[PDB]
Amino acid sequence: NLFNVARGNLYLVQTATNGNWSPMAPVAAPPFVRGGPNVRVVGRFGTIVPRPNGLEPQLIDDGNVPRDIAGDWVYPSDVLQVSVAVFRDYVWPMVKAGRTRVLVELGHYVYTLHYYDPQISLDEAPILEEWLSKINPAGIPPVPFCIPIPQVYPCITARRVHYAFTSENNNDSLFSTNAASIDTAFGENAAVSP
Amino acid sequence: VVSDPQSMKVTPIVNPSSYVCNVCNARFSTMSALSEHLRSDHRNAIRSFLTAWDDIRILSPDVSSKSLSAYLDSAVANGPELII
Amino acid sequence: LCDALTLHIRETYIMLLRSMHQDPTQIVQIVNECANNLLNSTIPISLRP
Repeated sequence: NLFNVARGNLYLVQTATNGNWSPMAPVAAPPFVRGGPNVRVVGRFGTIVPRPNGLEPQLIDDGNVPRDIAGDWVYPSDVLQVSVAVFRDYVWPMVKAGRTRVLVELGHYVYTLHYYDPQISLDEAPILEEWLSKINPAGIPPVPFCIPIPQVYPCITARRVHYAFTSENNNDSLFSTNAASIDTAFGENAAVSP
Repeated sequence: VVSDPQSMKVTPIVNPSSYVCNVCNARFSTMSALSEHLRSDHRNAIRSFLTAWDDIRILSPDVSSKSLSAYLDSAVANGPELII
Repeated sequence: LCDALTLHIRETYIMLLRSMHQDPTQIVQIVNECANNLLNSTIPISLRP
């Protein structure tokens, strides 16, 4: 993480935090790991079959069976490169509505961090739709993460619909939270590690 | 409508930037042009495909292949006039 | 009114066309097995009488 490379897999859920958010350091155990309780893995092609007369569109799993979108999905990084616009048109609104939660299994990845003032509200999806439109079959961009700038005073704080966070603790290069200040109030209490 | 910064900003779920087709995925910039494709098409053999990796439309060669050249005493075979 | 000799032909000609009917919902398995599973497609058709 000191070399801007993060380990572990990736998560895209809907999360509207009134308070603190930490994509690099998840506070709880990650949901829906591979092979978990009714967690479904997309096969090689990344293929969606349309269904007639108001039925939900079905997604072909790893076992070549069409499964419904609303649930818990797993994406190999190679599958996401061949199925960009099929991700972005069908299963990504079901992440935005919160009716499904996808995992993006990629081993190690360069990460770019976005920092925002938690006074003004923010929606992570236009920052993260931009990450999706730049995915080629060749390669993927460095993954964006909107991290709230930790404040020194306990302010009223807007909600943010956050989407992207990771599995393993990749907050290994942080080293401070409010250095010149006296005490952090809103954000993480990341003092200098002895 | 009171413009305050502490106000939960939510992006639209479906995309108005890409109104996808109902019976296809022929995208456009305006859904008014999309209402005439379904009025004409979804009501030859292979007219087109749509690729998920490059987002282009790959079309068949034209049925007027007589203008295409024939190489070394071998003619381009076309489909017979079955449906009359 | 129709002469039975032409009606025998135009019915036999349409038995010829229904003999060569390929079920259009099975084109997906044709394209996969002719590609050795290197290129899959999904072709939506409307099943008509």
